[PDB]
Amino acid sequence: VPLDGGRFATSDLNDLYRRVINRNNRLKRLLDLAAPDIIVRNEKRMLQEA
Amino acid sequence: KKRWYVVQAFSGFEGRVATSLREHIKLHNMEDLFGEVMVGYVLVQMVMNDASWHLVRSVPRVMGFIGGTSDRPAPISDKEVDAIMNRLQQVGDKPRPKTLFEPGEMVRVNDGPFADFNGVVEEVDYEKSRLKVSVSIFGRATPVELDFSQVEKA
Amino acid sequence: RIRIRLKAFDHRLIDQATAEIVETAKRTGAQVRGPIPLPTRKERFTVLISPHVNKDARDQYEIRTHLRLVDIVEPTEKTVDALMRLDLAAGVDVQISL
Amino acid sequence: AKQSMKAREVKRVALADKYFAKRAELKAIISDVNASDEDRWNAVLKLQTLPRDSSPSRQRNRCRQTGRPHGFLRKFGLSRIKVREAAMRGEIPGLKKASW
DNA sequence: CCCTGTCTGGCGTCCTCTCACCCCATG
DNA sequence: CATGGGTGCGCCAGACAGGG
Repeated sequence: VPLDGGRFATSDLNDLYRRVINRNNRLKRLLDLAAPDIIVRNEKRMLQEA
Repeated sequence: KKRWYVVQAFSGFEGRVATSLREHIKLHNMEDLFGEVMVGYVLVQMVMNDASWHLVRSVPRVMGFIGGTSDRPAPISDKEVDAIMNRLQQVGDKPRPKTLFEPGEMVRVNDGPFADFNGVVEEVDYEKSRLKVSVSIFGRATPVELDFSQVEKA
Repeated sequence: RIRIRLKAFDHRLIDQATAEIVETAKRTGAQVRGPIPLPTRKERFTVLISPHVNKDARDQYEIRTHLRLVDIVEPTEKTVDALMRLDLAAGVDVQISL
Repeated sequence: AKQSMKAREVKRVALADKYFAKRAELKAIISDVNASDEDRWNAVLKLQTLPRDSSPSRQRNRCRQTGRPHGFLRKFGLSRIKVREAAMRGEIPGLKKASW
């Protein structure tokens, strides 16, 4: 829902879900591109922490 | 011999990280310890001394290397690293020019109101460079002429 | 330039069916090269009405298949946008000729 | 007609789409201005290796509603007695009395 | 293995009434 | 325009080492 002004005051769960989906899309694209080992380890580790 | 390494930067300031890295090299004049810098990850041709490691992590807006450990960080691990880089470049340089369709061949439309629609080419005209394909719009087939680039081969 | 060829049976429907695409193209392109007459085929048939002999008694059946042309002149990128998937008159087979 | 007769047609339909119009190059190219020696003898004779009842000339023409042999019409695809009762019932889209 | 020290987690009163302020930053 | 990353609390308690 927005506030008086009009800027949408967004919830925290939307930040969390949007982070997980951004990272998951990045990880699918790197497994498409066949990135090396350390790149996809950091990518999966950032998804795990997300 | 200089081997490759992966550097993590603040994603978005990557060109400025690359420029500041070249400038820190030409400041602390370890010119014989750095080969190139390739572009959120920055590829660095390098050797491993602890002095050069402190140099790259003292470059601003750089988090650190990505490897097995932080004592002795890791070069690279890919069967075809050159082919992976070629695939990344091919993503940006996508040709996508499939349009060749004979009679009875299905095609795809991605231009004009007929975009996002498929159909078959009942007649073809290489001389006029036009394909005769109809689109199933509201059921009835809508025989329309589309260019090879205007439609994609299905 | 962009032709639209109409095909139907009900000639009392096709003049309104072409009018339904006239109004769909008038408010978008504002130049449509008329509802051209386009002569109609008269497929004639004859049938022995009896289930047997007396080949004198027959019945004649025909199907007037009416045609029209709309012929959108200019391909401004909003005319066809109001045409594709936005037509009507179930039973009137439509087709583009371009 | 006969339920025996309508079964023979669909059996001869199955031969006309499996063998013929697909293995029709046996006469299309090889029984022409090509090698007119007795290898062209193998063109005409291997055509006999396929069954006799497989040709599209063999599939006579039969109605689809009742299967009457004679009085067929290609447009409606069914027999002349069946096109009229469906004309008066209002089934063929557009048949009225041709009184020109 | 039997006791001893450390290291992290889990928790701490209820209703109300105003106020002020909510992501830069930038090629 | 849109995305991308301090240093003043105190007790209980059980799990994890650490001797013992």
